[PDB]
Order: sequence, then C-alpha cells, then structure tokens
Amino acid sequence: FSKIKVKQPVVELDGDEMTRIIWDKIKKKLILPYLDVDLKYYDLSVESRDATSDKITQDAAEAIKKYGVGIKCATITPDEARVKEFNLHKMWKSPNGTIRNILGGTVFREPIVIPRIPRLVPRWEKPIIIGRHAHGDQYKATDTLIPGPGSLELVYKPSDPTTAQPQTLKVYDYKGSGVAMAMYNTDESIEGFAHSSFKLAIDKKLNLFLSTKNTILKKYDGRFKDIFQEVYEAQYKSKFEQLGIHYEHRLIDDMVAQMIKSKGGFIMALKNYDGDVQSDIVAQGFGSLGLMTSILVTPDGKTFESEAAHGTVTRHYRKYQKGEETSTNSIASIFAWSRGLLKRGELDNTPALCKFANILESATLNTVQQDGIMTKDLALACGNNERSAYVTTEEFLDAVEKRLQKEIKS
Amino acid sequence: KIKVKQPVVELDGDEMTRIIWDKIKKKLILPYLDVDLKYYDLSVESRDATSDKITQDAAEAIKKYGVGIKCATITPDEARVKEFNLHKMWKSPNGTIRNILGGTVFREPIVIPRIPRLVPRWEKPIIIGRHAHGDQYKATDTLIPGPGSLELVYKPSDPTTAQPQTLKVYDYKGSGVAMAMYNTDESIEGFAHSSFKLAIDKKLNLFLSTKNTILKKYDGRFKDIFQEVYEAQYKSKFEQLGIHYEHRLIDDMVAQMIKSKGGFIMALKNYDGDVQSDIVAQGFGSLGLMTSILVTPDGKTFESEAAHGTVTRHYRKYQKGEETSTNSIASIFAWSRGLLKRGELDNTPALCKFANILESATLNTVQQDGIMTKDLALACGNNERSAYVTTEEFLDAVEKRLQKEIKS
Ligand SMILES: NC(=O)c1ccc[n+]([C@@H]2O[C@H](COP(=O)([O-])OP(=O)(O)OC[C@H]3O[C@@H](n4cnc5c(N)ncnc54)[C@H](OP(=O)(O)O)[C@@H]3O)[C@@H](O)[C@H]2O)c1
Ligand SMILES: NC(=O)c1ccc[n+]([C@@H]2O[C@H](COP(=O)([O-])OP(=O)(O)OC[C@H]3O[C@@H](n4cnc5c(N)ncnc54)[C@H](OP(=O)(O)O)[C@@H]3O)[C@@H](O)[C@H]2O)c1
Repeated sequence: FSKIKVKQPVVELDGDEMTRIIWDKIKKKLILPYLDVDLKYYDLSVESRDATSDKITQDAAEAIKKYGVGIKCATITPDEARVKEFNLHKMWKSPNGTIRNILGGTVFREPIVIPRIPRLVPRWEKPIIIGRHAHGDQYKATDTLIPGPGSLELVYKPSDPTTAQPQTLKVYDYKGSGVAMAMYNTDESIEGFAHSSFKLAIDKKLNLFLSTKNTILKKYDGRFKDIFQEVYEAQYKSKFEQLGIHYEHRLIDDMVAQMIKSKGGFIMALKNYDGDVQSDIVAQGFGSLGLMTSILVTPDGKTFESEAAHGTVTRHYRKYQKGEETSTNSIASIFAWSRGLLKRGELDNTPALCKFANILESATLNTVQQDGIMTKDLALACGNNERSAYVTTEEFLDAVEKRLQKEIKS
Repeated sequence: KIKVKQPVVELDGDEMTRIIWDKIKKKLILPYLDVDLKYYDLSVESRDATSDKITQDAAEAIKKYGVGIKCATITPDEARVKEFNLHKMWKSPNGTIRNILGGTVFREPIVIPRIPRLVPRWEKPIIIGRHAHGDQYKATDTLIPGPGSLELVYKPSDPTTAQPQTLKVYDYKGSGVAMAMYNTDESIEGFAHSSFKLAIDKKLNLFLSTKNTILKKYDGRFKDIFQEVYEAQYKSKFEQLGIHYEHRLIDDMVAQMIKSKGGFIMALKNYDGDVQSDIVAQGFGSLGLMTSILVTPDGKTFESEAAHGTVTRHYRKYQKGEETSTNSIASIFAWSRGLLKRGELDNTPALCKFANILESATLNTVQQDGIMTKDLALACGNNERSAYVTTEEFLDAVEKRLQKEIKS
C-alpha cells in the first residue's frame, strides 16, 4: 500500500530475548509495510554490547541526541548469573541508565488503559504517570557501619573560600554501634527534572504534582519545591493556564493517599527513591506490565527515547527457546513505536505520520477492547485463565496486523 | 461486673474524637468493667497548661502499669499555635510517648466483609510496622552554595578500639543539596523484637523490606539484625504457629502487596513506613476502621489508639450545631485491643471475653443490623442520607447490641 515518508531518520535500539522476538514481528507486520523510514539501527543485545565493549550503547545515545527520537526494545541488565550465561567480559552497566544520563532528561512511565481490562484499583480509569528524578539521592549515596561510640559530621569544604564558606555539621553522637549514610543532589539536575516535567505535562494536557517530605527535610526537599516553583512561574504558568491545567507541590503523604483514592488522570513527579517504589505500586495497580509504557524527555524538549516499561520477559523467552507455547503481550512494545513515531511526526511537522501512529494504537487496543483477542496477562485480569480466553504471542500480533490493514484503508 | 486486675492508663484527647471517647467509656466500658482508670487529660489545653507535662506523666504511667488507651490528640503547628494561642509549638504527643516507651507502632485496618475496600481483593488486614527511630526524621540536611567537597567523618570516642572514617561523599561542580542520617543497632534490634512478637501474637507472616541492593551497608544492617534476632529467639515459635519471616526488596514487597488479598505484616524503615501506611489505609477504606498499637521490645508494654486524627472537619460541624456522622469503630477498638492486652497480661480470660464481644457487637451493628456512619455507607456506594446514621445514633446502636450480646 501507500507508504508515509518519514522525513527525519529514526533511531532504533534492538534488545534481546523475548522482546527482541516480538520487536522483529512488530516491525515487519506493523511498521515497515506503511512507512518509508530510515532506521539508524543499533543492536543493544547483550551479545552485541559485550562485543563492542558496550560502545554501541553510547553510540546509540549519541545517535538519539543527533536525530531526536529513539525507539528502544527491552535489554538485559547483566548481573552475576548473566556474566556466566553469555560469557561476558564483565557486568556491564544497564544500557537504560547509560543512555538516560547521556541524554539528560527524565523518564515518565504511563500505563495504557483498556476499559475491558479491570485494574486492581478498579476506580482508576485514567493513567497516572510517574516521573522519576534518577540523579543521585540514595542511588549514589555513601553508607557505612559505625563500630562504636563517636561523633558523625558532614563536612563541606568549598573549592573557592572567597565566595562560599565551609560547613561542618554535627550529625549524631553514637552511644553504641550502628549505621550512617550521606547523599547529595544538585540544582542543575533538579532544574532539568522540573523543565522535563512541565513540558510533558503540557504535551499530555495533564495536571502535574510534585511530591516531597519538605516538612522534615526542610532544606533538601525544600530545594526541589523551590526550584520547581521558580521554573514554573518564570516559564510555564501562562502555558499551563491556557490549557486549563495546574501545577502544585503536595506532601508525599497526602499525594500518595489522594492517588489511590482518585480515578487517575494526572502526573506525579517524584524523587529518585519515591519514583522507584511508587512506579512499581502504580504499575501493579493498573495491572499487567504489558500495558506499561515509558518516554524519556529532555529539558529542552527536543530529544526523546521511547520504550516499553517492562523487561525482556526472560521467563517467556525460556519457553520460546524450547518451542513451548507463550502468551507475551506486545502492546507496550507497539506503543514504544507509536509514541516514538508520534514524537517524530511532531518534530518534523508531518501530520501524516502522527495520524498513522494514532491508528496503530487504535488498531492495537480495539483488538482487545472490541474483538476480545488478548494474551494471558490480560485475560487474568478478567478472571479467565481457560486456554480459550487468551491467545498466543504470535496469534495476538496476527490479530492486530489484520486489524491495522483494515483501519488503514481510511 | 468484670474485675480488671491491673490499672488501665487512659489518655483523653481533643476535638471530635474527645466527644466520642466520653460516650464510649460511659456507654460501652464503665457499665461492664470494674476498672481503675489512671486518667490523663491530653487535650491541647491541658498540654499547653502543663507545658506538655501531662504527656510525659502519661507515658511514664503506661510504662508503669503496662497498657494505655489513647484518644486522638492535636499535634501543634504554626496554625494551631495561633488557634489556641499556644505558648510553644509542642511536639507530637504520640512521638513523645513513643520515645519514653521505646517500642514500634503497628497499623492494622479493621476489615468488615460487607464493606468493600478500594483495592477489592484485600479481605485480610495488611499491618504496617514503622521503625520511627530516625533516618530522614533525625537527619541533618543543608544547601551547598557551590563547588567544593563533601565528606562523612567519624571520630571514635576510643581511638584504641575503633578506627576513624573520612569518606568522600561527593565533589560538587555546582550548587546543590546535602544530607546525612543515621540509625543504631540498638533501635534496629528493638524494632526487630517488637515486629516478631506482633507477628506471633497476630499469627501472621512477617516481611521486612529494604533497599539492601543499593544501600548495601545501611539496609543490609536491618536485614542481618532481623535474621540474627529471628534465629536467636523467634524461629521455633514461628515454626510452631505455621508463620514465616522473610526479607524482601521493597520493589518486590510493594508489588506483591497490591496483588495480594492481604493477610500479613510488613515491617518498614521510618520513611517507607510513613508513606506505605497511608497507601494501605486508603486501600482498605475509611480511616474510621484504622487501628494501631505501640509494642515495646520486651513485649510487656502497649499503647492502643485509633489510627486516625481528631476529625477536625467534623468537629466544626459539631460546633455549628450541625449533625455529624463520625465513625467511632476505630476508637472503640482502641479500647477493646487495649483491654485485650490488659487481660492477656493479667491472665483474666473474663476481660478478654468482654473485649471480643465488644468488637463483635460493634462490627455486627454494621455487618448485620446494617447501621453505619456516612463514611461506610459511601464505601458501599450508598450516597443517600437515609443510608447512614449520626455519630451518636451509631453509638446508641452498638450500646443496645452490646447489651444483647452480653446477655449470653
Ligand atoms: N531494558 C529495560 O527497559 C528493562 C527493564 C526491566 C528489566 N529488564 C531486564 O529484563 C530481564 C528480565 O527482567 P524481569 O525478570 O523483571 O522480567 P520482566 O521483563 O520485567 O517481566 C517480569 C514478569 O512480568 C510479566 N510480564 C512482563 N512483561 C510482560 C508482557 N509483555 N507480557 C506478558 N507478561 C509480561 C511476566 O510474568 P509471568 O512470568 O508470570 O508471565 C514476566 O515474567 C532482566 O535482564 C532485567 O534486567 C530490562
Ligand atoms: N493522635 C493521633 O493519632 C493523630 C493522628 C493523625 C492526626 N492527628 C491530628 O488531627 C489533626 C489533623 O486532622 P486531619 O486533618 O488529619 O483529619 P483526620 O482526623 O486525620 O481525618 C481526615 C478525614 O478523614 C475522614 N475521617 C477520619 N476519621 C474519621 C472517622 N472516624 N469517621 C469518619 N470519617 C473520618 C474524614 O474525611 P471527610 O471530611 O471526607 O468526612 C476526615 O475529615 C491535627 O491535630 C493532627 O495532629 C492526630
């Protein structure tokens, strides 16, 4: 059929295991037949990474920065058993972290809602998006064991004693053995977090809430609150008002409670640790990870990386490897493509592309909603594990493919 | 009447909960028990009138006789200081009591089958234990104006038995923020003992959650101490009861928690305990069915109270002569749970029986008689005025049912 010309190159990052499998199928059956796009391919499989000494990972990030918009497949984050499983030169760092830090920007997780599929928190009918500040609180902290009595201090010595002054803060006086830890964060990173959060809220046309425990951590957390407020008043307030959306700081205690009581439909910006823990809570609350997507947004709002929020689905890959039946959800991976192409269409002002992206999504979701064709993970939420309620990994892709063709005739 | 061997320490509170507290004592307690109630008025006024001294006297008394029954109290803050013209912004009475008694607070929701929960699958209590000693809650934080180094420095009292430590935390290339916190093996060990005794008492599985994958030393310490404490005194008891202890990464626990049907205990570090307690409570429904107990390491001192506040919004209406529908179930349980502990300690099976009948009468007023306050009716999808009853009407109903229940 007629192909849509994609003006700017799209960066594609291949992953491994199960997702690598459905990725190739999604491409040939759902993308390549309708678009004339130039894909800058970067293989991020563990095998490819271990070979290039993890260089392709960096090269891929650079590519995304250069062209704007990357579309990524889940990848394996090597650990102990992984190093032996593939005979790696060493436990490489998670490609997700390496790319995220190279591009700057923040990651926002968004669940896809399908009416027909109940949520564990049934009241949730609209997505609750979680943005996580992944810079350096507890994830870059220094912790140790205090052996016995003594004093603990936080000491800061400025590189320039003329403008700033030294700090020597008393933390605690141990009367026995125990534990200690110190962490940091910077104005620069927090500022990017704010910018990335406001731009996504504008794009999504959703209310934005920042959560901290500023009542306790008066300075530390207070810092996040002040920078968001400052960045807001100066560059986004007027834009939030035109759309009818609002920004607001809320105590993590209140936000968290108001969150599970709501019906959803808004964005929560959170600090490293809260974002980590709350993302797992929200995802599970909506249901299957097969419906959790994610988008990386930079402060300048010119660079994006699109990828499913779940992993390589290793357990399903073990079955696949033996020829055993699998029911893996391809929905999130498909949306990695549609959301990435959508951004591609927006930056190049190519409505044609944007239109196709919304059609791919519609075809995908109506397959479940209207036709009732779905994978096991989805059927489980309905209370139907009978091998007649769900369909196989490939059967689902076949269904959406057929549906796309139909909905594409206009 | 039923004779309560040891004295029960009673702390009175403020606003709406103070109102229901007096009606409860007089209608559901005093008529059936011959108990010596050591009374302590912990209202905002009483506290500000004694420079917060009754608070301490109260805790000391709980420490003396064992169990305490407390009414929700007002925690001073900028706003409250102007409202009552408080001399000083007195700190949380719960905190002060917690410090004197040591011990850990466990939040347990009351599940009434007829009343739906927001997380529909939760049909069994999910109890959260909070280590409220001090991580972020006793940390020192500061702003960092610009480029410079940041270090953690430890100097031992006896540089003969311990080595000093000077760890590079970070080199700022720009302005930012810094923070440091601590915890002690002592409190962690206390936190462990209380958790285990509560699991044994409730006969439920116990789970400890941390981020020991990132905070290898700090959180690995909680893990190791709990394990040590577990094997040192509770493993066999757990084995006899058929319950299990386990450490879980917070990421896994929380995901598992929301996917479960409830029925277990989660011991959490200070911060997670705080945030997760609010999630769990809201998942079950009204804060009106939320209870809590303070449990000391030795397992001989308890403080029972509603897990909710003074219900200020409802108090104003009460002030304007307007009708109210405040759920008193949680307050009544504060009495029942406390009295149950009193009996367990005094080996007074009679007191324990009363306690269980008071809880049966209360809950059945809702489950069978269909008499409930507004919060519960709303949870049932009933938004009609005729669907619920007033604060006093509900108490009147429990009172009547209690009399019938006691008959046999
Ligand atoms: N690159 C990334 O973005 C990323 C993110 C996270 C993890 N990972 C990596 O992925 C590998 C495996 O991680 P993991 O053990 O957490 O597996 P996972 O891919 O995170 O999935 C865990 C489980 O969730 C369910 N699930 C996830 N996606 C599904 C889908 N699309 N359809 C149906 N069910 C789905 C399955 O449960 P059932 O087995 O019960 O069906 C699956 O076993 C590891 O190397 C990990 O580091 C990569
Ligand atoms: N002593 C304690 O353990 C304790 C604990 C928490 C707070 N406090 C104190 O309480 C004051 C702040 O209160 P707050 O703003 O947190 O309000 P709250 O007393 O915590 O209750 C907030 C809302 O939850 C619902 N609710 C709570 N208890 C209920 C009940 N028994 N029956 C029916 N509905 C109930 C009501 O919502 P609707 O308005 O929708 O009816 C109520 O307005 C401060 O003095 C604070 O220090 C004390």
